[PDB]
Amino acid sequence: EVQLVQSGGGLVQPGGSLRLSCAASGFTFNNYWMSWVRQAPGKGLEWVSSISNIGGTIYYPDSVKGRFTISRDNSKNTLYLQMNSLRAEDTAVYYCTRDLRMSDYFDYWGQGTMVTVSSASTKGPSVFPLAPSSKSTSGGTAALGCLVKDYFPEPVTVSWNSGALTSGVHTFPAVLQSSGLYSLSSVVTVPSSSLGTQTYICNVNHKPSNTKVDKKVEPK
Amino acid sequence: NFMLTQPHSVSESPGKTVTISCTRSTGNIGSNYVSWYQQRPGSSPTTVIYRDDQRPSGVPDRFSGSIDRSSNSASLTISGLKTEDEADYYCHSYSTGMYIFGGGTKLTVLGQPKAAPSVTLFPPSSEELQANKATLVCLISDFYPGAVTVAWKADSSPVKAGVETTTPSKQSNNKYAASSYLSLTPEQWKSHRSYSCQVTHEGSTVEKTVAPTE
Repeated sequence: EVQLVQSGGGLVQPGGSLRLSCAASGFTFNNYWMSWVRQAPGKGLEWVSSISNIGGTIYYPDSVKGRFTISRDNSKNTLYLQMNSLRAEDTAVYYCTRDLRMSDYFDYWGQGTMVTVSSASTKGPSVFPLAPSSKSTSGGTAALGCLVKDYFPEPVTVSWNSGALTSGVHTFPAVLQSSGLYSLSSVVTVPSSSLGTQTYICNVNHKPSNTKVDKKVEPK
Repeated sequence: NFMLTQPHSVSESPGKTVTISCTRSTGNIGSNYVSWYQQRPGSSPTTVIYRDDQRPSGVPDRFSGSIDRSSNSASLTISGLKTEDEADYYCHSYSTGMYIFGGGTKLTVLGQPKAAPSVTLFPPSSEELQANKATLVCLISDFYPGAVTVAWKADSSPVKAGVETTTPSKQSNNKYAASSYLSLTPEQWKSHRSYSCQVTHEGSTVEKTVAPTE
């Protein structure tokens, strides 16, 4: 069967360089155009580069022109992508493809190689209360929570009242911000009649920075 | 240098038929071959249609492709829907040294009742404002299918910077959650009358508002 075996990639800082490789079996290289297509996390497919059977013709989109170089070694049945002057927006899974040029489609896809471009380093979170108020209450149930802002790397764990409060707790998956730092939130729904009688503390643990925060969440 | 536009998401029950459209902005859809790719969650894409309506070997005839020039669109139709068909689908066309993809359509094969999102919007905390920062927090939960889009407004004007939104993620009850954050300065927060987080799910919206004057 056709195989497209990818390697390379990894983590670099902005301005850095990486080389991707795609070794092929099951067809003769010099008979096919080959391409790279990438996909940023949660986003769509984006074509990166294409090269003809022989290397006589190369195409790039403007998004990578002057920074990325596609090449191939037909005697080794191997395709390369040299990525220079990398930036955070280049973070993506990169797929090697075999093309059928005369039919304008990609007929086989590699399993992908992850490339991460980031200057972020270990940083503990800034934890803020999300206080219950009349504006966060619906028909007798109040929502309260805590915001865990601007930490790196994952993960963070959140408990409430040292694990004694579990019913109604919802800790949301983190967002990766364009700053390169993560944020997440944890919310719990409780009876509004409990706001004057119960204490609510969110327990945040960010082991990568050796930080714990116990944040009291007081009603407004 | 055209665009291909697809719906954000579609859904149907097992055994039914669903269609995903792909509309070309400029030029004629029939001028260039359209192909379609299936991408299951956490997986690499595979081809399901090429040359407008041809199936690769190993792709069943439940998948079909068509072209409608009157609407300048291509369509992927999947009959006899099975759970394995749940995936994102992408259309593709080439022209003049450029390879264009549609934005992708999430296909859900319905395995439970649909549910509209619950939306809770929190204003910046006093602590964050006193630290010279401000974040609005829009928490979106309990929706199915797992596809939403999120837009923010400052007073009545769409916000185009400072927004961070997650992909939907499956909850332990098999519905979906997402969150969106709006970054403001404290002066920005205080100088507007209201902010809104607008969540679109299946073509209908749930919008929550918060006000600095509380």
